Amino acid sequence: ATRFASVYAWNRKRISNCVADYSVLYNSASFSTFKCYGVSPTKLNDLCF
Amino acid sequence: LSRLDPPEAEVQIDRLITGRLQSLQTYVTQQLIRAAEIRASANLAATKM
Repeated sequence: ATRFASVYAWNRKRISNCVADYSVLYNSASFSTFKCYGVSPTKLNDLCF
Repeated sequence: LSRLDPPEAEVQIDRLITGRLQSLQTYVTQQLIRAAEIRASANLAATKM
């Protein structure tokens, strides 16, 4: 996204009805911080949400 | 098992193991006491016979 919202007006979007390869986003080597709670990002995209 | 890596699955499974083991010990002790009472009654019945 080109423009990001302010923190007090944090933007929310809802995503459903699609297929996502979370490993790609994980294996992007582009993020400073990447922490998952309740789940381990390393190839646990094998579940339905 | 399907949502976490082993390092934290260890903690979670430890909690579950602790709880279930304590439940089993409670159940077994109750059964031992009840069996003692039943044996006393059975001895009385044999004596009456």
